[PDB]
Amino acid sequence: QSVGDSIFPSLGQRGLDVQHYDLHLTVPRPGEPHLSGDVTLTVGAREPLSRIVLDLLGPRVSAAQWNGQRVRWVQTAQKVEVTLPRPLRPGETGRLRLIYAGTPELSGDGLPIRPGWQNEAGLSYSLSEPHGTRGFLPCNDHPSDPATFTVRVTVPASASAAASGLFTTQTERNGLKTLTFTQRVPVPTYALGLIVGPLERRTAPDVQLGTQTVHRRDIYAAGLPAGTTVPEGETARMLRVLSDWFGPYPDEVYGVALLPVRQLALETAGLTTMPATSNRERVRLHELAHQWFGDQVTLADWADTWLSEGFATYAELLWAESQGEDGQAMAADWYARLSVLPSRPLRATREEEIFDASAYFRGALALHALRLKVGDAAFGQFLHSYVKTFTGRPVSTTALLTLVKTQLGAEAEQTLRVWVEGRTLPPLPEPVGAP
Ligand SMILES: N[C@@H](Cc1ccc(O)cc1)C(=O)O
Ligand code: NA
Ligand SMILES: [Zn+2]
Repeated sequence: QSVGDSIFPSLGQRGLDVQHYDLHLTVPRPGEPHLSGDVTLTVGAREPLSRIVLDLLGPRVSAAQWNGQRVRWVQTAQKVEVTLPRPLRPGETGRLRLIYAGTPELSGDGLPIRPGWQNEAGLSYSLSEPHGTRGFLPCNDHPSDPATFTVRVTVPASASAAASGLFTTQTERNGLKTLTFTQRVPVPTYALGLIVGPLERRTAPDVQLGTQTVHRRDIYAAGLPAGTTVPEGETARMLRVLSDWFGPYPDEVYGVALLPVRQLALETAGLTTMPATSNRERVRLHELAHQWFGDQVTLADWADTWLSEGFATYAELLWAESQGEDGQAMAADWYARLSVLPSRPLRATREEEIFDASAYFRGALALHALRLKVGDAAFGQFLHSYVKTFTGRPVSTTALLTLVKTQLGAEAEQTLRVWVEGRTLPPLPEPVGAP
């Protein structure tokens, strides 16, 4: 029935393939949680579905339509359940439209944050990893089912808005502004950035990555601390370093939305949600790395968060070396940090664990061990192939190990496996060197 996630066993619907969310969100008073929504989901299926079952937590649906037609629906617990006139079968699509309104609820965990629709200091914004997007959007709230997004945000004329995707039009009537954003590459629900309140959009010159053009804009909310910046030149340099390692940047634009709040940063798509207290070079790199690892390559199961966070963390070492710093010393710093902490196999079994130090640093050292085993050329080739292999296909730890085995051989697979499996922390991975 549900996606069957090992950590959050009730989220999502088995076999559902949401392909596009067309969301019109209306936020009457930014900074206060009440809101209203008009969303049309374009949905397909991997198995015959007699119902469409979406996650929703807080708001109440008041109307539903299927292909422009009246349809049976019920809202029960944390789900909206839509009974179809006939089964939705693979290869077909339909349009499910839902009208809803009310107060998004924050999930209260274990987790670093209470994810969902945040409200503070005149700002409302999504910070919804892992499973908070369902607070303000009826959705298949699981990273195994990424989708494209077109968002129209209606706000009072004194406010502005920013969502993931390129900004096109802003219209205004009766004291209300409506802004349209189009996210054209599919990302998990939690990677939908959406911020309303006092903010300004600021463009920077395009970045050229060979034949690929990446547009540049950052969001600056009002009231940022003195010195809250995106240093000139930095984002282009990080885009070059990381894309040279991972393959083409997956999106049409990149930037950060700087918020005067105190909170973790989140890799929302092409527009990282960046509270000022997290605004550091290494964090900016890390969140950009997640545009590949997490947003493009998405998780089959939340137990495997290390494939996002370990890879994003390892990107910080790749960045550090590109800036002339000693990568092995950084790996040693990761190890020293872990050597006084409990360790675990990389596949998490508890919600407490999915963003813990093992997911970030034990996962990063796993990739360090692999890299030192196969050499830098093979390792960079492997990362390119990894991103291509799990584009349009959610990744798992088993699938990674299979790819390493076939691409890099059984010895490379065993090197990664000792880091993946095993309750005790392995020794620090160190260069072979001459005999
Ligand atoms: N994904 C963030 C951490 C985070 C986790 C959950 C959140 O809701 C927000 C942020 C990172 O890259 O470290
Ligand atoms: Na999908
Ligand atoms: Zn991360």
